[PDB]
Amino acid sequence: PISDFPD
Amino acid sequence: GCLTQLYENAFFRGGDVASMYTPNAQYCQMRCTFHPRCLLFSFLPASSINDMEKRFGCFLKDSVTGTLPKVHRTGAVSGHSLKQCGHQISACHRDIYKGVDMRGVNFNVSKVSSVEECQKRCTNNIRCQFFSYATQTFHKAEYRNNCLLKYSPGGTPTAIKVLSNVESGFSLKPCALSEIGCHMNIFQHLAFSDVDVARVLTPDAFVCRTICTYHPNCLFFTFYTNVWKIESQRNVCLLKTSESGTPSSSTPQENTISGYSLLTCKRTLPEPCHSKIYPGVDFGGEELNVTFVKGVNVCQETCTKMIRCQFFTYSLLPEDCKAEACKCFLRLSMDGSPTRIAYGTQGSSGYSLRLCNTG
Ligand SMILES: *[C@H]1O[C@H](CO)[C@@H](O)[C@H](O)[C@H]1NC(C)=O
Repeated sequence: PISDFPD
Repeated sequence: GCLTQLYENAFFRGGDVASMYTPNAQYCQMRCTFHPRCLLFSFLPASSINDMEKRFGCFLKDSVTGTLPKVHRTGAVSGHSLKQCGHQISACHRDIYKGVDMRGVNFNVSKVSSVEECQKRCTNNIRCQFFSYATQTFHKAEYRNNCLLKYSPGGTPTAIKVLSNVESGFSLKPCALSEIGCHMNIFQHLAFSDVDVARVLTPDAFVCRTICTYHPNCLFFTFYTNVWKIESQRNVCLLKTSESGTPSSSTPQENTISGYSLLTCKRTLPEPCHSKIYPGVDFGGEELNVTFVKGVNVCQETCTKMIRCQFFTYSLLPEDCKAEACKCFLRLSMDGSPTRIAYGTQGSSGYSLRLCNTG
């Protein structure tokens, strides 16, 4: 749902 | 007594009771302090170890001897719990950690102007235990200024990643800075439902409330009294939470007592110890030590000095007494609470004051 900050 | 010394380039080995991720060694030490069995901890900063999923590793430990073998490891940090350290015992952790993403269950996203405004949103949301903020410089544009409010099992991050332009921190609720209300209500003959996160035995509801206050997953509780209709459920303290952070129902129920965590409270925060002596009661648990002493108060003093002692029973049974002294049973369990609370006995029970941080 609420995704994490990428990379 | 109080051992604040840290040990550079040291990793304690064995004795493991719990592990988790923490942003630094001071947070790991705090979790050691509040873990009922932790005496020693070892922490691994990102710089200290190659294995990815061991970085930020916080390893809580115990030893019947209060000591453990240790190995040299560059950058690792080891130390003691702050049990028996009085006013140095605190749940408050203010540090913003720059370049770090503390991961958990994301239940809230919004756009905010700064990390301190993200910290404020977390502190004033009852379910938020920690947060992450992506700055205006963050590499992916859609995420810039995102403030994520998070929780997790045990209130520690399920992962911590080194990540440029993300800033993380914990709720300042345990620093008495929340604008969430403090609710002193004790509800007679009233039960909550929702989600049970832990179960312990307590002699009364006030001990149950204090345990809920300092348990990372507990927002409210229901205590089943010693006259509750189902014998095997007597003195059961049910620590609870819900999806919204507020109870979604309530049920009138005889001989049940409910209330809230007091961690939002300022003037009226209970300290993380239970001082009352309970006459006529036995506290079941593992025997740590039996000593002969004159009166329940010295027995409590003896438990408090024996750092691994969690609680005690001072017996007046004739078989447990001799010329001017009776035996003081020093005990401990897995969770810091009695394994059985038995009434109608010739014994007075209480707790260690190792964690009292007032008076
Ligand atoms: C996320 O959802 C809540 C629901 O009340 C909403 O108020 C807000 O946008 C976020 N949480 C906070 C901190 O209020």
